[PDB]
Amino acid sequence: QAFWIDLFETIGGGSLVPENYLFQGRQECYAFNGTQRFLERYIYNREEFVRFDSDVGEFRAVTELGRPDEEYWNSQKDILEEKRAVPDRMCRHNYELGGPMTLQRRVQPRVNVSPSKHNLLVCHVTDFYPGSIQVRWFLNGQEETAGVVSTNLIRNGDWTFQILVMLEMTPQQGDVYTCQVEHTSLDSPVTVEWKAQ
Amino acid sequence: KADHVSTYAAFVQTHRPTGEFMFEFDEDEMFYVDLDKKETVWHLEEFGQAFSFEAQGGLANIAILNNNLNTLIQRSNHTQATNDPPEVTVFPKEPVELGQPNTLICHIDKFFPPVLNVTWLCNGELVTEGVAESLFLPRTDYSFHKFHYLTFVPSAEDFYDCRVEHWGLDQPLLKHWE
Ligand SMILES: *[C@@H]1O[C@H](CO)[C@@H](O)[C@H](O)[C@H]1NC(C)=O
Ligand SMILES: *[C@@H]1O[C@H](CO)[C@@H](O)[C@H](O)[C@H]1NC(C)=O
Ligand SMILES: *[C@@H]1O[C@H](CO)[C@@H](O)[C@H](O)[C@H]1NC(C)=O
Ligand SMILES: [Ca+2]
Repeated sequence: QAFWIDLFETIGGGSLVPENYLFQGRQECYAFNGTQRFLERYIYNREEFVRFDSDVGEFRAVTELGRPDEEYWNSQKDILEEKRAVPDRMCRHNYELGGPMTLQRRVQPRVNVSPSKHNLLVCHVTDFYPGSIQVRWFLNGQEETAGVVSTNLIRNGDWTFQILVMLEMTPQQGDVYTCQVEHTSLDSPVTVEWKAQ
Repeated sequence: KADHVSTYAAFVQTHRPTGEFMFEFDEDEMFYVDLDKKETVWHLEEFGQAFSFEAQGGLANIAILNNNLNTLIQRSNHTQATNDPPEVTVFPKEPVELGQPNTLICHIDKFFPPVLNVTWLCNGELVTEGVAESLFLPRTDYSFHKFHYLTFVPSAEDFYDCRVEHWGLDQPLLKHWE
């Protein structure tokens, strides 16, 4: 039930003594086929100057600014041993912990079919998770592949996505257009119809 | 190369917000340590009911990062980075239907530093209610992004604008969607 952190390393200033300065730190866990790779990044403003990579097993200077930090931190066998332990310690721990609510998170898409403001038919697929989604257009049961524009996958910033899929249509009376959405949160595909009239 | 990327991202600066400590799963913020109230804030109710994170772990990391900041201000001989202006986009959460509730999303992207002023305007009038915002989300390119939200009821007489002030912008960026 508890997420684990590891403390960032200290760059000592020593003892001797609009305007803006920024420092950014990142602890990145890359999960892949059971494996865990850990990267610890030290950034001054937009400049990553030093980093720990589990595939290297030590700190390496990204720019000349991080040369004192590579030299110093690598001479501390205690720092190296705790960083090397991260993939199996926090990376693996947090990934297993945050499993049912993250990788096993499945939120169903809401589908709306409406003609545009070359007549265009808009399939607005909204509020779903994960991002991977299949949207297919059909006219009287036959799939329409040409004249189809799929927007970029839109991240809402609230743990949901949205996508707009539009088709170039030439509608006759009685024509039935169908937007078919397939997603990991759905047992059977979702189908929304539009009658030309 | 990964199926999933879990990252703790923290920043510390001279201007407001002075610091930020957060955890993201696949570029989405799961939780953050509110530095002012000094407590863990979970993005979704479900994350809080299932998990826990001790606030002291964030606060301690901010302290370490602040020490590293001061050392680098000295080392870099007071190097201030160039102000990188944002790219703004306004889009609704749901397909628009006149009279039916919706959320307008203002997505401010590719900016540095994470210092910004964002206002919602309806017909040239400042809007204070129904407003919400995300944190300064750290991008993999060491730039930032942010989300601003406005809950509204679509009206053909109501014109919404998202105004953003940033040091890299001489004039404020004014973006819209009906
Ligand atoms: C890891 O991935 C490789 C293919 O990239 C696969 O052959 C292997 O079975 C996977 N798991 C293990 C235990 O090596
Ligand atoms: C800071 O200035 C000194 C000269 O006084 C120079 O030797 C040093 O390399 C400078 N460092 C940076 C990062 O500009
Ligand atoms: C934000 O607004 C305040 C006044 O409310 C001002 O001091 C500051 O310079 C503004 N500009 C930016 C880009 O933050
Ligand atoms: Ca340490």
